[PDB]
Amino acid sequence: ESAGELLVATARTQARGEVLEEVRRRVREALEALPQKPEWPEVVRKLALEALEALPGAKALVANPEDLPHLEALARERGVELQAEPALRLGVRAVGAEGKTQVENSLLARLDRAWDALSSKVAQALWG
Amino acid sequence: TEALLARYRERAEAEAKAVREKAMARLDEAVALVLKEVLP
Amino acid sequence: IPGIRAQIRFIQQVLEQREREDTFRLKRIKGKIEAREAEEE
Amino acid sequence: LLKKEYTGITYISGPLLFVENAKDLAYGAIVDIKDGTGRVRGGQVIEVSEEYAVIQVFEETTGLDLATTSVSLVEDVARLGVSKEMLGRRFNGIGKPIDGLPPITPEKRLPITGLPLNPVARRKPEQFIQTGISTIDVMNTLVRGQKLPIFSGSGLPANEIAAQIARQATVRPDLSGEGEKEEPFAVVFAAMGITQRELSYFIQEFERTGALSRSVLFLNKADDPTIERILTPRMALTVAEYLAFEHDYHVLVILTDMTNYCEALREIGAAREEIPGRRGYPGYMYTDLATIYERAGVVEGKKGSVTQIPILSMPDDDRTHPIPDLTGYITEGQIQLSRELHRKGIYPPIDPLPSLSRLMNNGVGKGKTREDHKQVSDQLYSAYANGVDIRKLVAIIGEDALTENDRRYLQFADAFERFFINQGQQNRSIEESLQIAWALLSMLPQGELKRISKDHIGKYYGQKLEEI
Amino acid sequence: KKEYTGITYISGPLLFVENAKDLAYGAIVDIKDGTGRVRGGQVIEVSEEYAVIQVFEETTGLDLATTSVSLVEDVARLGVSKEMLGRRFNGIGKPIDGLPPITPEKRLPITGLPLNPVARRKPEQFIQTGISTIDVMNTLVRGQKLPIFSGSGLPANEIAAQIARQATVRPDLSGEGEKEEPFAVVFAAMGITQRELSYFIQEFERTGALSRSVLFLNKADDPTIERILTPRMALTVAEYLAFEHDYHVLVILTDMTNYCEALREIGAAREEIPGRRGYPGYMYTDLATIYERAGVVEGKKGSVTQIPILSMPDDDRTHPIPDLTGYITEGQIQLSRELHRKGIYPPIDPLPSLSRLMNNGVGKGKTREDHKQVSDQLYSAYANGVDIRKLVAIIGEDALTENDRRYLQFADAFERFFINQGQQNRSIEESLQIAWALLSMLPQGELKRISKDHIGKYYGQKLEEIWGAP
Amino acid sequence: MIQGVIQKIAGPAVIAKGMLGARMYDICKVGEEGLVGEIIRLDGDTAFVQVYEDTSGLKVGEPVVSTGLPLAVELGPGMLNGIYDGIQRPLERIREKTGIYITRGVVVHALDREKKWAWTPMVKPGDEVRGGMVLGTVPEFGFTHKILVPPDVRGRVKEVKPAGEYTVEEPVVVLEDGTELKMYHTWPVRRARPVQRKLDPNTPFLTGMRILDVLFPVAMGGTAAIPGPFGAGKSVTQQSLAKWSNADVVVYVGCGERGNEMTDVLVEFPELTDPKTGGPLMHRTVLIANTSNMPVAAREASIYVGVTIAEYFRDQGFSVALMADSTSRWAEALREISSRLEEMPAEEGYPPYLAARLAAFYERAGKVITLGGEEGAVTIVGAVSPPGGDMSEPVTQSTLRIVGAFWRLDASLAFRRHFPAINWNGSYSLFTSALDPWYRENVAEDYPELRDAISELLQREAGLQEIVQLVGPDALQDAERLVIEVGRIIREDFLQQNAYHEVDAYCSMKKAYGIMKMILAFYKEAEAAIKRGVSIDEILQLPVLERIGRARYVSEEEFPAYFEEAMKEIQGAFKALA
Amino acid sequence: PVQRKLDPNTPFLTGMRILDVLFPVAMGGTAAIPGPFGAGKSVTQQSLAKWSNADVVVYVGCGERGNEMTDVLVEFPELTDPKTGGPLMHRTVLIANTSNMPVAAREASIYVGVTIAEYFRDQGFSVALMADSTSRWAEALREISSRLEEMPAEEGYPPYLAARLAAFYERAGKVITLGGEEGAVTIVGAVSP
Ligand SMILES: Nc1ncnc2c1ncn2[C@@H]1O[C@H](COP(=O)(O)OP(=O)(O)OP(=O)(O)O)[C@@H](O)[C@H]1O
Ligand SMILES: Nc1ncnc2c1ncn2[C@@H]1O[C@H](COP(=O)(O)OP(=O)(O)OP(=O)(O)O)[C@@H](O)[C@H]1O
Ligand SMILES: [Mg+2]
Repeated sequence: ESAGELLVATARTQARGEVLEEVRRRVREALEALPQKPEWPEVVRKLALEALEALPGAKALVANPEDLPHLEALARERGVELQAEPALRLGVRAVGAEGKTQVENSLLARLDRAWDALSSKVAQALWG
Repeated sequence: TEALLARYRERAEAEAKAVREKAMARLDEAVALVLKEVLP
Repeated sequence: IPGIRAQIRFIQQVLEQREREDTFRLKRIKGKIEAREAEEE
Repeated sequence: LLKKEYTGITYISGPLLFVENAKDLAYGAIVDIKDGTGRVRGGQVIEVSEEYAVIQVFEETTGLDLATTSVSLVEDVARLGVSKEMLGRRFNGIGKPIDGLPPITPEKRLPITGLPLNPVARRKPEQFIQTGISTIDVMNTLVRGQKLPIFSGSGLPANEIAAQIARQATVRPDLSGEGEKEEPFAVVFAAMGITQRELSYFIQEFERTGALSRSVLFLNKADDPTIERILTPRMALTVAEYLAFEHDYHVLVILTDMTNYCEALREIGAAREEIPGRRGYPGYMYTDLATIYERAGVVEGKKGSVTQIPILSMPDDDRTHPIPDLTGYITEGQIQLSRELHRKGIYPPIDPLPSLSRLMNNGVGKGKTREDHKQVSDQLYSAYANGVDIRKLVAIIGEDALTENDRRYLQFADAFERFFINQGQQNRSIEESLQIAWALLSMLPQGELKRISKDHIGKYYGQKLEEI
Repeated sequence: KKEYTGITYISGPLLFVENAKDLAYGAIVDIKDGTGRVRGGQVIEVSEEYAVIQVFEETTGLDLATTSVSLVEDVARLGVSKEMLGRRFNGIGKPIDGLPPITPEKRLPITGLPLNPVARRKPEQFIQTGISTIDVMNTLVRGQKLPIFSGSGLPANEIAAQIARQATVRPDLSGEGEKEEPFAVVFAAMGITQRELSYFIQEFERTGALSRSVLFLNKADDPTIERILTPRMALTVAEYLAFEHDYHVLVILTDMTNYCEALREIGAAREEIPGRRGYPGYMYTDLATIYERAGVVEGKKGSVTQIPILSMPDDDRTHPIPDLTGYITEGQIQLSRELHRKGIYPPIDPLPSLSRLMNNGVGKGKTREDHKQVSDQLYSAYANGVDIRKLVAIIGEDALTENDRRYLQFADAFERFFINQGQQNRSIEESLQIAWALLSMLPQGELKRISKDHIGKYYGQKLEEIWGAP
Repeated sequence: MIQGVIQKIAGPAVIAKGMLGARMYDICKVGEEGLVGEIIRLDGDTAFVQVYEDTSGLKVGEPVVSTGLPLAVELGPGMLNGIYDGIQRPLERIREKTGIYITRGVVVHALDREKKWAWTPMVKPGDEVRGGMVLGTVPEFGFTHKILVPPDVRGRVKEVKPAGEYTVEEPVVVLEDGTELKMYHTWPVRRARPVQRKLDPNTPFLTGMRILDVLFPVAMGGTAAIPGPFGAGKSVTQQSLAKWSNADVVVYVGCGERGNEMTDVLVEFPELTDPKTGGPLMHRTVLIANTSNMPVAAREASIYVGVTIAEYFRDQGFSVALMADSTSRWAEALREISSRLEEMPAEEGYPPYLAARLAAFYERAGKVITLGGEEGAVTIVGAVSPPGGDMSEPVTQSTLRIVGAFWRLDASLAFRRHFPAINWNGSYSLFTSALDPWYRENVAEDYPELRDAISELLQREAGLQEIVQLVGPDALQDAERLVIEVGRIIREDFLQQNAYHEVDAYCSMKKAYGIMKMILAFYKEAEAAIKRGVSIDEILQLPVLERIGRARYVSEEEFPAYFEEAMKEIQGAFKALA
Repeated sequence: PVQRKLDPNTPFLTGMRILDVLFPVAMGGTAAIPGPFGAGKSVTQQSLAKWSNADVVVYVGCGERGNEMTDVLVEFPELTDPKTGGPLMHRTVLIANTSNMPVAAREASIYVGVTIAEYFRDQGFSVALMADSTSRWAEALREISSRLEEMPAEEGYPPYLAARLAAFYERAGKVITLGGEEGAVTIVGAVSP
C-alpha cells in the first residue's frame, strides 16, 4: 500500500533528476562555447583581476596561450608574470609568492561551486 | 493485488511525464539563469 | 563473596587509574623536555 | 566562488596533517584533501596558528604524500542542506545519499554545530505519550520533549524495544482535553557502528510497519570510518530541529549506540594528546555529549517538538562506567534493562527500581490522565522494593520462617514480575495498565497503602487480578 | 684499530660519541679512559651527528677529554665447539675456571633465528628426571617447555641441582632401536649471589656432573646487559650442540624473574615508555624469543628441552611474569610452601601442577604401559584424601565412613613416601612400583581409572620405600 | 622508484631521508638485505619506516627504497593446499631454500611461477568487461577456479588466449586500453573487496553437531565466539567444523600460537580426509601459521590476509569458513605494536582503536551477491582466550558486543566425558528468530516449538539441581525424579555426540528433529502414566528408553523407519505397561 | 570588604524536616550536598529556594540542564513569597549557564552570582545562594589547564583547585556591614562525583 506510492515518489524524483541534469549539461555546453564568443577577451581580464586580488602578493599568473596576448597588458601594470600552459582551459590561475598557494578561477569550477546553492532556484523556476 | 501495483506504476509514469513536460517549457530559462549567475 | 568481589574490582580500578595518570604525567614531562632540547635548542 | 589551493603540507602522522603557510583557514573550517591518484577525502581544521594549521582527516591517511598532495578550502563552517523532501531518503552518515536517488535540492544551509537554545525561549514539556508499555507509561512516564535513553547490555534486546516504541507511540489527545487529532511522529534514525544484522532488522521492521515514508536514516555502518561517526548525531539533530521548528513536525530521534560515539571520541582525544578522564576518555566528554543531548525539547511559541531515545550498552553492565555515568547526568531519566529478567524470560526486561523519569510530574495528574496515577506509581515502587528485599532475606532463612505479611509482599512481587513487567509485543492502553496496577495493589491490606489518599483507595480498591 | 674520540655527554649509563657513522647498530665497543682501564659497551642508537653507547659497568673515572672508544664486533657472536663441556663462563663467554681459553670452531650470532614451523615434529620421548612426582604424574617430554613455579623462601636451587645431577634418557624402554645417544646439560644462572654460586660449583664438582654440563654463571653485582645476554648464549650453545652433533640437550634457566627485572631496567635506561605494571610492552615477544628456541626437528636425532625456573614475586599467578610464562610454555611445576615447612623434600605440589605434553610421550613402547591410568588414579585419590583431612578436624575421625579412614591413610602415606623422597635417585620402574604399593592400601574396586588387567598384573604389594624397590 | 638513505637507526624504527613523495603505509625495503618495512610518519624530507625483522648490523647511510605500494596479497590459482606465514610467504619454499632456520631477507613468490595451468577462455574478442566478471576457468583439485577481472578494471576485450597450458605470469587477456590482465591480481589487505549487496542471514550454517545446530545456531555469513579452555576439545570442535560444515573452502589462521600446537595442527591436517570426496582434506584448506617468536607485524597482518583470501573466494562464488585460532594473541601483538608507537593506553594497556579494528574485521563476513552475479558467503568463528577465564577482559567485552552467537566452552563437562563440552548456560544465539521461517519451510512447521520445549525442559532440570545435591535422586518425589531422569536422557542421548564414531559424528536437522519429537512424546506419555498411577522405576525399564538410547548410530537414510518404529513403540508401550 | 564577622547563632530554615532537625545549618554557614545522578540535589535546592526564610535567593545554574531553569521561570511567578506574600520570583536572581553554552563561562557565572549575593548582604539582607554544580566549574578549570599545558595533579585537575574552592566558599559568613547594618550569606553547593 505504501509501496505503491514508493514507485510514484521514486519516479518523480528520477524525472526531476533527469531534467536537472539536462539543465546542467546544457549550461555546460553553452559555457564551453563562451571562449569562442567574442566577449571572452572581455571576461578573461575580469577573471584574472579577481584571481590576483584574491591572493595579495601573487608571484605569477597562469593562463592558456590563446588568452596570454589579452592579459599581457594587465600583467605588467600589476607587476606580475604570465605563464603559457597546455592545461587551464577557459580560466586563469593565481599562484602565490612562495609557490605553495594557488588560486584557480575558471567558469566550469564556478559552475560546480554554485550548483549546490542554485539547485533550489532552478527547481523553483521549473516548478513555480 | 497486482492491479493496484500496475495502476500505481501507471500513475507514477503519468506524474513523471507531466513533470518533464512542465519543465520542458522553462529548461531554456533555467539555462539562462544559471549561465547568468556563473558568469562573473 | 559478592562484597569481596566488588571490593577487589574497586581496588583494581583505582590502581589502574593511578598507573595511567602516572604514565600520562611522565610522557607529558618527557615531551616538554624533548621540546626544550630540540625545538628550542 | 573561487577555490584557493594550499600545497605546503609539512608533517603527516596518524590522523593529523600540518599545512605550513595556510594562515587563512578559519578555525573549524572544512577542507578537502586530494592525493596524487585523484581520490579526494575529507577533513576538518582542529587548530590553526601563524606557523601552521592542523587538519584532522575524516578517514585513514593511506596513500597520502608530502609531494603531490593538495588541500582545498570548502567552507568556513560545516553546513548541511535540508528540505522537506528528505523524508524517505537515506544517507551514509555524512550527508550523501545511498538509496540511488538524485541529491536533494537544499532549502537552507545550516550549521551542524547548532546553537544553544535560550532557556526563556523554551517551554515546559507537558504532553503525555502513551507508548503501550505499562512499565514505562505508569511508572516512568515519557513526555514529548523529554530525552529518555535506554541502558542495556550485549545480549539484551534494546533495538526491539526501541522499534516497538516507534511502532506504538501515540499522544492520546482525548484524555488531555485537547481534542485535536494529530499526525504521527516523524522518526529520525541515526546509526553508529551498527552491524548488518541490526540494520537489516531495523529496515525490515520499518518496512513492515510502513514508517519509511516519514523517516530519515543516517547509516554509519560498523566498517565505515570511525572519525565520521562524530558528525552523524549532529547532522541528525540538525535535520530534526529544522523539521520541528520550521515545519511544525513532531520528531522522534533514535540514536543506536552512543558507546561507539564515545569510543571514537576517546580515540580522537588520545590522538590529540589531551587530558584523560576516568578511564582514558577525554576530559571534555561531558560538554560533547551535552551538545548532542540538549538539542531536544519544545519551544514556546511554536508547535513542533523533538524527542530523543538514545541507546547505549553499559560496558560489563557497570552503571558506574563513565559512559552511562556521564549520560545519566544530562538526560531526564533512563530505562535500565536487567539481565536477570531476560534470563527469566520476561519481556520487556525493564527493571523499574533503577529506572527513573524526571518529567513525569509534568504530564501526569488531574486534567491530563487519571488523577490517581502518581500515588499508584509511588505505592508500586514502595511495595516492589519491600518485596525484593524480602526475597533477598528469604534465600538465607528459607521460606517457612516468613510471617504472613512478608509472605504477602513476596507474593505481590512475584505477581508483579509475572504479569505487569511481562507483556510481550501486545499493546496496552493506559487505563488497562492502571487497571492491572490496581488489581495487583488489591493483594495488600488497606493499612499498607500509606502513600495513597483515602478517596482514591475507596474509588478503585477491591477488584481482582483474575481479569487478565 | 678504528677507534673514535670526542665524547660530548656522559650521564649515568649512557654516553654520546660523535662522528661515528661507521658504528653499526647493536655493535659492541670498548671504552678506555686515561688510566688504561677498558670498559665494555654496546651501541644502542646510531645517528649521523653522534652514536649513543650504553656502558656495561659504572662510569666512575670517565671524562670528555681523554676517553677513547674502539669497535670490537659488528654483532655479538660466541665461539662454539664440541669441547665446551666441562667449562664455566661469566655470562659473556669469558672463562672463569682458570683454564686456558677454548678453540672456536665457528662464531655464531647469539640472537638465534626462528625455526621453520613446517620443519618441526611432534615430541614423542620422555626424560627421566629421577623425581617421582615429575617422572610419573607430570612427565617431561623431549622438546617441551615446563617451567618450575617456586616461592621466595622455597629451595628451588636444590631441585635444579638434583635434576641436573640425575637427569638422563632411557633408550632401553624404547624397545626398538636400543642404542644410546650423547646427553648434555646446559645450565644458565642469572642474578645469583656468591653463596648460590659456591653451592652450584660444589654440587657440580662433588658428583662429577661437570663432565657432561656447561655452566653460564652470572652474578647479581655483574653488569645488567650481561644478565640480559646470558640466556641467549646458553640457548645458542645448546642449539649448536643438539642440531650439529646429535646431542640430547636439557637447558635449565634459573630465575627468569631476574631476567625480567633486568629487561625492565634496560627499557627504562633506553628512555622507553613503560608498559602495563611498569614492565616493557615488548616483554611477551622478548620472552617468546627465548622459550621458542627448543623442540625437535625432522631428520635430526638431537633435541633441546627447557626447564625455566622462576619465583612468583607476591605469589600472584596474575603477575605479568608468570602469566606470560604460562601463555608461552606447556605447563608448570608448583612448589608447596606447606610441604616445605612440614619437612617434605622436594616440596612439589601435585594438585596445581600440569604437563600438557604428558599424554603424547608416555604409554606403549615409551614407558611402562600403565603410566597414564596410574597417574590419573593417584591424582584423584590424593585430591579425595586432602578434603577428608580437613573435614576430620570438625566431624571427627570416628564419624568417618570406613573408606574415609583408608583415604586419610593414603594421603598421609603419599605425602610421607612419594613426594618426600629426599636426595635419592629413583628409576621410573621403581617409582611406579612405589605408586602401585601405595595404591594397594585402597580396597580393590575403588580404582575406577585403572583397567582390570593392569590391576591383576600389578596389585597386591606392600610398601617399597623401606624396601627400595629392588 | 623513490629511493633514500638511512639517517638514524634505533630499534625496529629507522629514519630515512631523501624520500620526498613516499606514500603512507607503503612497504619499503631497508638496507642491502632488503628488509621490508612500513611507513608510519612523514615530515620534511624524512620518512619513518618500521622494519618488520631485526635490524642488527645495519649502519647509517645504507640505501632505502620504497616500493610505492602498500601491503597486499596475491590472488589467483594455487592458493589451495598451501601453508602461508603472516604475510603470505610459502613456508615449504622457504624450507627448501634456507633449510630448517628462517633467514632474514628471503624473497619468494606466494603463487608459484613455474606451474602450468589449463586455461579455458570464456570471453570473446570485443566484449565489454567490468570488475568481477569471469574471464576463464582453471581446474584445481576438483574445483573450477574462475579467473576474475580485478574489481576496479573496466574496459573492452581485445585479445584472448586459446585453451592450453600457461604459467601464472603469462598475460592471457589484453584489453583495448593497453591494460594486460593475467591469471592473478593483487589486493591491499586492509580494503574490503566490493560487492553488490549484503543479504540478510536466512539459512543455517550446518556445523554437523546437534547442540550447536539446534540450541545455539549460527547462520551463513554470521559470526561466533568460543573460549579456549585446555582439555575441553576446542581443537576437535574446530576440526569437525572444517570437516563437516557446509563451507566449500576452509581457511584456518594461526595468529600467535605455540610452536608445538602449530606442529600439532600441521601434522593432523594432512591425515584428514573430508567425507565429500575421500581425498585429503588439505585440498580444501589454506593454512596460515604463526609462532610467538615470529615478527609482530606478520602476526598483526595474518588475520587481514586470511579474511582477504576468504573475501576473494567468496567473490569467486563459494561458501567459506574462516577460523581464527586465538584473537587474544593478535590483540597482544596489536598492543605491543601500539606501545612501540608511544600511544596513550586506553584500558588495560590496550590501544583505544582495538574495538574499531575488531568490528571492521568481523564485518567482512556475510552473505552477498558478488559482482559477477553469483552468490557467496563467509562465516567467521574466532576463538578468544581470556587470561584466567574472566569475561570482563576488554577483548572479550568488545567481541561479545558485536558477534551474533557465543559458544561457552567449559572444561568441567569435558572432565565428565560429555562431548562436546559446551555449556547451555551463558551460551546464546541471536539467529533463531530469523531462522524460524526457514525452519518452518525446510525442516518442519513445528520445529521451533519443539526446540523451545526442549530448552524449557533443560531449564526445569537446572532449576532444582540444589535439592538433589542436598537430598539425592533416590529420595525424591515422582515428578521431580522423572524430570531429572528425562533431563539426563536428553543430555546423554541428544546433546552428546561422538566425533570419532563412523555415523554419529554428523547429524542433519531431521535426525535431531526426530530425537526431540521422541523425547517429548516419551515425556508426555510418562506424565499421563503418572496421572493414571505408575512408579518411576517401572517406567525406567520400558524398551522405549533403550530404543531412544540407540536412536543415535543409525544411518541417516535409515532414520525414517527407525523413527517410525520408535514412535509406535512409544505410543504402544505406555498402554500395555503402566 | 566588611567591618567584622560574627558567629552564626541563628538557624537557616530550609523547610525539610530531616535537614532542619538532624543536620541543621546556620544563617552564615556552608553546606555541601554530593550524590549520584537522580539522587535529588536539584529538587532539594529548588525546595530550599521555594521554602526558606532568607530575604533574597540567588540561583546559579552552572553547567546543568536548561529545562531546570525553564521550569523555575515558568512556575515561580505563580507561587507565594513566604514572608512578604508577593510573587516568589520577585526575590530570586537567576544566573543560568547551561551545558551547551560556552564552557569557559561556568567559572565566571559562579563569581558573578557570589558577588551579587555579597552586594545584597552589604545592603543588609539575609541572602541564600545555591550553586547547581561545582563539578562543572572544576571541569572548566581542568579544560583551561589542559589548554595552558599545565601539569595535572589528580584526575587531571590543576593543583590550585582547592584554593579556588576555598576562596569561593570563604565569601560566606554573617558579618557586620560597613554601614553598620547586619547581613549574612548562606552557600549550599552541589557536587556530582
Ligand atoms: N566431540 C568429542 N568426541 C569425542 N572425544 C572428544 C570430543 N572432543 C574432545 N574429545 C576428546 O578430547 C581429545 C582432545 O580434546 P581435549 O579435551 O583433550 O582438549 P583440546 O582440544 O586439546 O583443548 P585445547 O585446544 O583447548 O587445549 C580427543 O582426542 C578426545 O579424546
Ligand atoms: N524530595 C523529593 N521529593 C520527591 N521527589 C524527589 C525528591 N528528591 C528527588 N526526587 C525525584 O528525583 C528526580 C529528580 O532528581 P534531581 O534532578 O533533583 O537529581 P540530582 O541529584 O540533582 O541529579 P543531577 O546531578 O543528575 O542533576 C525526580 O524523579 C524526583 O521525583
Ligand atoms: Mg539537577
